[PDB]
Amino acid sequence: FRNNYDGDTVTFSPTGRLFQVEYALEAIKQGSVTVGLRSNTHAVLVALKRNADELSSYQKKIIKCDEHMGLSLAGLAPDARVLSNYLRQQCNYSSLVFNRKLAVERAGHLLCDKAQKNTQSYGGRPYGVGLLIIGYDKSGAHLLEFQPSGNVTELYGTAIGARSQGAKTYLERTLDTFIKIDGNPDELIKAGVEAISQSLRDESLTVDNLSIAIVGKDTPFTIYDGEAVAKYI
Amino acid sequence: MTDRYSFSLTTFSPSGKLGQIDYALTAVKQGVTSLGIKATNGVVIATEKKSSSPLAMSETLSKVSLLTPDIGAVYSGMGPDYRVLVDKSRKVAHTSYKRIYGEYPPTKLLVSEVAKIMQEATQSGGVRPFGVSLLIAGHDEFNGFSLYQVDPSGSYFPWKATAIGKGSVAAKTFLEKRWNDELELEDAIHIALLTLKESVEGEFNGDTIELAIIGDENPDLLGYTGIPTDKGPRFRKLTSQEINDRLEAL
Amino acid sequence: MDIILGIRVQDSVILASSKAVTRGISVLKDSDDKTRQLSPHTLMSFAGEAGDTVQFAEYIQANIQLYSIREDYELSPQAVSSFVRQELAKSIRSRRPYQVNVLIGGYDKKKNKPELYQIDYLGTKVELPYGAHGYSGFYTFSLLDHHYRPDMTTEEGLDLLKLCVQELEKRMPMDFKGVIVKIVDKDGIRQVDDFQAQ
Amino acid sequence: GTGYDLSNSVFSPDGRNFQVEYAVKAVENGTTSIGIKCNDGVVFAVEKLITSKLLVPQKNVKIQVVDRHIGCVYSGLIPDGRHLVNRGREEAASFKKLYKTPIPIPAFADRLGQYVQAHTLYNSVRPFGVSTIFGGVDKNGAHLYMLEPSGSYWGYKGAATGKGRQSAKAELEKLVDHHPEGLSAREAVKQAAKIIYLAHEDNKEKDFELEISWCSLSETNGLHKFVKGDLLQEAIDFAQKEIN
Amino acid sequence: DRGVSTFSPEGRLFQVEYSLEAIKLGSTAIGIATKEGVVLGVEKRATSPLLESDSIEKIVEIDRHIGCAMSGLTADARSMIEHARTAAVTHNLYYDEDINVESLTQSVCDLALRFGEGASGEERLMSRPFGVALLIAGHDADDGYQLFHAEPSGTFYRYNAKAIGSGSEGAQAELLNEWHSSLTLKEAELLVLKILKQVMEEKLDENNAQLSCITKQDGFKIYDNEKTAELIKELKEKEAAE
Amino acid sequence: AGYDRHITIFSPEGRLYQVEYAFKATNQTNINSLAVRGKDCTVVISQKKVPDKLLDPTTVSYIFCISRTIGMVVNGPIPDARNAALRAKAEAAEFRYKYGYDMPCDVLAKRMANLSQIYTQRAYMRPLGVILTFVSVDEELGPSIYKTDPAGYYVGYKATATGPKQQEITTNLENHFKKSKIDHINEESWEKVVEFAITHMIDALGTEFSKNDLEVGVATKDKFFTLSAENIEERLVAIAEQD
Amino acid sequence: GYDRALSIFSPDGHIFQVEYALEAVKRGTCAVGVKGKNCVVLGCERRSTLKLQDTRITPSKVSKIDSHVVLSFSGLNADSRILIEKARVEAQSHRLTLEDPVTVEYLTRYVAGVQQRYTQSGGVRPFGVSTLIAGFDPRDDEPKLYQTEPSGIYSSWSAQTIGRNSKTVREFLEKNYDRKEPPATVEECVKLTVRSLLEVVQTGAKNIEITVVKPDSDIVALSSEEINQYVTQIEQEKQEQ
Amino acid sequence: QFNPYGDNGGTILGIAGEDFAVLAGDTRNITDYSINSRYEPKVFDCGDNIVMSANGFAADGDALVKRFKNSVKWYHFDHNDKKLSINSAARNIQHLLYGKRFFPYYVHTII
Amino acid sequence: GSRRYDSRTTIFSPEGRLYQVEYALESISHAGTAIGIMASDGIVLAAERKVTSTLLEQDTSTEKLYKLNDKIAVAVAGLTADAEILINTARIHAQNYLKTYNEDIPVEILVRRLSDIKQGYTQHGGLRPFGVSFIYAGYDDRYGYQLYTSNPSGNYTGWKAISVGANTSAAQTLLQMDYKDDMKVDDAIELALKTLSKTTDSSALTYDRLEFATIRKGANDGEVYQKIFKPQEIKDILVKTGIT
Repeated sequence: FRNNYDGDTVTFSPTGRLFQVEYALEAIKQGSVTVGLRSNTHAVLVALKRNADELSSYQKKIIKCDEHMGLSLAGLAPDARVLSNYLRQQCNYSSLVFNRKLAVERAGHLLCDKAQKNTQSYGGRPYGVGLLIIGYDKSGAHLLEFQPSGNVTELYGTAIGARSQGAKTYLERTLDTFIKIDGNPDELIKAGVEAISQSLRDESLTVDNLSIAIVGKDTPFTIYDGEAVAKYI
Repeated sequence: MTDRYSFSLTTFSPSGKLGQIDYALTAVKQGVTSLGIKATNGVVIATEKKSSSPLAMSETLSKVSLLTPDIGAVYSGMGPDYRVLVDKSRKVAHTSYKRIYGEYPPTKLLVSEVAKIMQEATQSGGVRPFGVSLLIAGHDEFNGFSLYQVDPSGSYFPWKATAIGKGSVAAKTFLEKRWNDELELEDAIHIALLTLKESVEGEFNGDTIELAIIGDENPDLLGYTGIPTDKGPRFRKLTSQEINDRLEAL
Repeated sequence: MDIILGIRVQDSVILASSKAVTRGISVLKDSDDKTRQLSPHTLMSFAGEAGDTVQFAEYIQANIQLYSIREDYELSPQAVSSFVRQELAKSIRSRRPYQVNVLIGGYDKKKNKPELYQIDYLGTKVELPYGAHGYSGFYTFSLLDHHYRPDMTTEEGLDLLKLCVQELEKRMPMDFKGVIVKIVDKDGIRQVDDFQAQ
Repeated sequence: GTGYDLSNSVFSPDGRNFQVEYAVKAVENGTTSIGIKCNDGVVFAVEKLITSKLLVPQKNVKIQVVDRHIGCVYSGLIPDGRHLVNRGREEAASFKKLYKTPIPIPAFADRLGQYVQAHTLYNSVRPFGVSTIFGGVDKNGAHLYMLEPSGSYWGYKGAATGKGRQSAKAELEKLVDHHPEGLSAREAVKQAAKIIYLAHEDNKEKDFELEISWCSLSETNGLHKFVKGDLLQEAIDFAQKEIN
Repeated sequence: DRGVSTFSPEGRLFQVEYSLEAIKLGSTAIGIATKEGVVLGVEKRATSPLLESDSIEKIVEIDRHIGCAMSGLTADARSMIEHARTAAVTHNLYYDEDINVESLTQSVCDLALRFGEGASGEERLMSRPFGVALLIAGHDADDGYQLFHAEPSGTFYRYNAKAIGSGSEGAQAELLNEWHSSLTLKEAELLVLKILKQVMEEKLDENNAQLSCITKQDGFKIYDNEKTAELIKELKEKEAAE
Repeated sequence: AGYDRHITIFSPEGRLYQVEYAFKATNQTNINSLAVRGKDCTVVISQKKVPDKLLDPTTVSYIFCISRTIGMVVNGPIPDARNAALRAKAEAAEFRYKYGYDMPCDVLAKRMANLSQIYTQRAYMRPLGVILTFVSVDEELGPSIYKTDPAGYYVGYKATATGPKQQEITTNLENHFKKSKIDHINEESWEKVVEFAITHMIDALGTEFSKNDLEVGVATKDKFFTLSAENIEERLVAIAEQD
Repeated sequence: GYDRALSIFSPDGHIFQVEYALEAVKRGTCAVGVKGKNCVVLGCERRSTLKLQDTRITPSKVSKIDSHVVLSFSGLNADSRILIEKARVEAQSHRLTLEDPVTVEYLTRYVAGVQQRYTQSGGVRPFGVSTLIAGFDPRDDEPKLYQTEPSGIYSSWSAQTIGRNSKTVREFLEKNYDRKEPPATVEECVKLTVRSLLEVVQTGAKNIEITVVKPDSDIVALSSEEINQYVTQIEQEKQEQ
Repeated sequence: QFNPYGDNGGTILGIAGEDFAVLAGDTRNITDYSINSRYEPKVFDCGDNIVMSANGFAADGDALVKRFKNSVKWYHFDHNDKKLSINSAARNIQHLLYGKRFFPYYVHTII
Repeated sequence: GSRRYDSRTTIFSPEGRLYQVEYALESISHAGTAIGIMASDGIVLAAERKVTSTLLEQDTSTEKLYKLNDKIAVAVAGLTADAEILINTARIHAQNYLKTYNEDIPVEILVRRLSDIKQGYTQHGGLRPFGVSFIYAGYDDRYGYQLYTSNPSGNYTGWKAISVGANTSAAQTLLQMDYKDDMKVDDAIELALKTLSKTTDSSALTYDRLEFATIRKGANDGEVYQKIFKPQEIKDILVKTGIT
């Protein structure tokens, strides 16, 4: 079975599956956990940075695409670079040509369409990275979840990566609570860090190990790492 | 999309054989028999019109084609491959020759051209060799009359007389007996008709047989007058009636 | 234009080329060698458009050298001049043609005879006992037509040139700062470092 | 022998194209969606599975519009659906640019048809993992269509695809019989909400979200519009009521 | 066969993983970053005594403030170095300044995944991944001394110390214990020279090993044999001293 | 080796399996059709089967209007048939533009045949699983029938049939002509030729037809058109009053 | 349009096509080069699978890239021609733009690059060739000797050999070549060369050719006799014991 | 025939103090003898404490300033939010201008 | 994808050999034998026509001896059609050289060029090699009479006498046995006929099965002349040399 139908994305299995894509999704789960949640005034990204050795750095998992949009990655870093760069351009085109900030919902459609082209053609490979995009546009705060299959979904909160299911349950529970943490960012960030620790096990989030990003009403997408996140550990 | 087949589909096997060309030759073997006979003053090429249904109109399908007014072709093997080869052959006669020297190419050169087209389908990327063998007959001022055979490999050779297809072996043998270097065109047509009879199972008449010649010039077939050096084509297809008249004297 | 002269005597070819390089109002250099050695027995002098002149010569040189190494052989002067003519004939119908005129002097080791070739930027080639480019011919051809002899010695030739160069220094409006002379014979190419007062 | 099912454009000994058939599986494995042609328009509806409470309700829209008068909904691999709509949009823009008039539904259907059929001609591409229901109003009437991964399509009185296509197809056949004079824009909307609710049984395990859109010469002016607010809720109830 | 950009059932790229295997077979290379500079050392590993050991170049200069060490199929690193030098020079031409060490690394890693037989994303013409890893080290005003590990995957990590090549797992373990935030350049040098000696098959001397460093003051420099020989001796002594 | 069955390369017997299997596909629709030539018209009948009740009967057809004068009926899957139709239409339009006169039926057939011959030789192109029957009243040749297949073959016919029960239809027609000794239905009106057509369709298939079981196309001087359910019913009624 | 990845990685981290390229080199006739104190010498053995040739024309093993640099190789002949042409062209280009002939290291790095490239480019197989490049940098007297292989890797040697039985002759050289005292003479250097070759040539007067390269484009190839004389004196050194 | 250039007048001035710098420009925009606007800003804050003005043909001036601003944005994206030093910005502007060496931005720019 | 059907005509065997080149050679070995013998005053080219018939027109035939130039000529062993492709490009290179330098192309330069072409089909392109081996017989004013040979791999070498095609081993031995440096064209002609005569797989060695050519420098002239023997000419010389 499978072995005869997982040689490349241009092949359907007898049951209608695309293994190469499923295998790509697997690289995500193997990636360090990252979380995303939003009230009505802000959207937050809390990502657990992973380190190779104890002599190594904790690889950056958050990329800024514009002044009102950014994302967290889980999986192949190179692919996140490619996709976030594609997003940076689309956000840029919208501003230059139409003097308009690109809608988060729209950025999602673009990523989905870019991902799909790499699942129907021979020679290409699907992207092996998952992304969580937060942003504040003309319709408020937004959080999107992007899957290499090309599926993008808007949520109030979520998590992807290893053990992500921990935080995802926490959020699905804390929902009615954080959804109302309007006007107070520090509270939303704390709820974000609480959710992310629900997927811990190995260690405990440290100063050079934690990474947080925020965007909202009167807050341009900004990245906080190290000392700047100490007051949350 | 985009032909991603840029590699040869015909390669060498450990024994040194080129499979696809061999197989193409096999396809030729199953083809209806066709033959050619060179006389002192002409050439005749003939074949059987194997109607694939009585509802079909055997005339709407010529197996014998004019390539230039002094050159004709016939084949054995895959008809559709032959048809596109004929289109290309007629065109190459113009683009690579008539548009350059203002005259039609001599038989050998045109044959040389066709052979090249076939040779390429033996080495180019993403294709299979042509599944046919052609017998090309013609005449040209400096070479007189000639007859050639062209194979799927792209090889070609001059013949006094020969046959390709189904009963080629038997036909070639019968031809070796009746052929001599003093034959007149009518003699060859007659021998051609005799030879073809052994290869035809069913009806044998001017409607189940296709036969053409390369002989004298046919001013009556030119379509105009006033240019002394233009005396008409040497290529002439025989009519059902002309065939039958000779089948009687068979 | 610059002076480009060539004389083919009994056993060698002599090439004389002006040393001045003028740019507008000033004479930037007075010691310019408007020549390149294509092979041990073939020399080429050139004149014409500012940058194309050297660019073309060095381009031709590189090609002949590459041929020499690939074949471990030296092309005949006739072969070398045909190659150069073809290059110019291509150039003439290209986007921006090389505006360069050349004299190719070489000693054919196989025929054991010197040869002089004149080729203009249009790719016009001809073989001559002596030739020039530009206005030079206008002043010197009547002298050469007179005193030239097929059996002249390299010494007689150098004297005939001196005569030519003097007529040029007398009647030509421009100061070309003298000429650099070179000889091509069975032994190669050498430069007459004493023509400033021969 | 075998292996006839490993390359997209290969004919099996029985004249089939297995990769196209495998694609169909992906379509059947998807959400159910439908199309109801009414007396002067068409209605589109689809099931949206609520994976979790975390999904913002009403946000992840699935029905897409082409030009200003065509609606498209599909089941199967979603991204493949968007890809096909993007093509349809270019296809439409191109037609209008040269001919001025917005593209006729039949012409549009063939555009999508030829394109999808194209992806079954080479082994360098994969067939589409979706079946699309689409249509709208034009110079002469409303038209409803369904396109399969083989590039095959036909005009329909009603159409369904996905998980609960049998339920839907059944309910649709009933309406066809019990209304030889033609349903109405208003009616088809509620009717459509019902068929979706019913066909949801083949997936009764997960909670869902209904989505409807329509294009009626009298209700929308021949322009494709989404059913929102009151009219939507009214149809939700009509279905919730008859689901018991 | 199977595409050169196929995913394994575990979600890994075959060609990239097999690439990492070839790198394990390469000569060891070690980098140590301190607040006084970054040290880079490599195992020459000649294959015959007739080979002139100094014609072995496994530590190259990217720019005056960046240098790097390679391990694996070293011939594959030539074009990477070329790209790196061009990137640094180009950046300077455009901005009249030094390229940040991280930026330079990111640029190199951008070539990494540009392989395949027709990957739908641009024009990645390169039949296979690079079979060599790189330790990129340098200094810049914003983040001071930095050490980076660039792999054929396209990802790159920053380390305080790192070892790549045949004896990397053992050598990394060593670095784990030996490294601390207040190491001095002198210490680091001795320390690199020491670990090289433990993993190297041969007996480390100034002809089969090479050191280099980069300091804000003098930039990237490769220690000539004489200078290294002394550091060797100084090491042998401090070791025999307990 | 065993791939000489996946792409169009020769098999050791000099065969092209993919072309053979493409022929297999031409019967996937289980539809039969036939064409006959009148004294000055050409008719083509084809079974029309609409299984689903949810289908819109008016949009289920296998007959196409290629040009003002050329009609084409297809035996095979609808997607491949539509592909062949779009192409033939474009080819017919272009021909008129370049040469100044309408593309003759036999020529368009040859052209389409050649295109098919190519999928037979180039590995990346699959053959189309269809058989095309072209009809018209050519201005030089008169009533014409030309049919092409996945092998790139094509020829003209006095009358022809295509589909699962092709053989029965054929022998039936063969018999009729052996009898009449002429190569056409000696009728001045196309309606009677259409009736002859449907009659023999019934004899050979041993089936009765309603008005929605058929599909009819007619070609005459300067025009090819397809009948409606009612034009057919009127035809069915006439054949009724004779049996 | 053919761009198949022929040179790729295998599970163990190997690139078989490059590895097999080497196997073709091992099959090539032996080649060796030793650098003296003021010269470099190249020796090549001559096969004898068929002997009735025309030595005048038949392509010789040592090729001049420029007037001061030569190249010999082991492996596929046809392949070596491609590399040699590209090198000769790059030599002229370098003179034309830098206004100075190439150093031996530069020319080596060039050929090596061309080889490396054919190891990771679609549609092409690696070169089944390994080379020895030697000469003197312009206006320099210090001898240079380098080696390149299918993988694209290169480096300099005091003495080196490639091809069949190169394993053997390398051993000879490793215990017969003193870096302390490199063959201080063109003669004692040419002898050390012939000696290493006799270890494998098995009496090959016509099966051993040697080219001597000295500073300033001074390159010359010995004749049968000149070489044959070296062998004779060598066979005596043995017998005289 | 079509002329791609125009002249919108205007005058700008830049003075560097010891620990400050100023860049001033009038706010009038013209075409021939007509006034297009009495207040159309011509000096812009481009971020990273850099002010710029491209005076001359307004369309080219706008394209340049817009291109440079975007250049600053990507500088941050590509170099870890590093601040663009004014000397670096200047070298950048040079490449922007010389990029159109054979169809120049008809403006005299100051930062 | 396509990768599936790619034979990969340009790869190395574990032993470091080129499969296709070896197999092409295997093909060549079944081809009519061709002999090339170089004398002091000329060169002789002889070849055995493979397969013939009573009807094969011989006067109009040419399958093994082709004129490339007025001074270069080749004898073919292998696929005729492939050979013609190469021959034509050969004839063009010759003329380009003549146009560029106004001198006939030196024999080796033309041979190295054709070989480089062949070598190409060996390293890139994914195409099968040419199944051809050539024996070049030419004359130029730098090396006088020359004799070369090139095969599918693209390697070429010079010879005094050499053979290609079937039974090369047998033929090479026979030549290596009776060849002498001081030979003369007439001696060479006879040696060639004897060799073929003893290596033929056919009954006897009749003229209708041979092709003969000689490049001599007719003493009464001072120039080089190629002569491709006519049927009768071969028949005659066959009698004199005592093969009758």
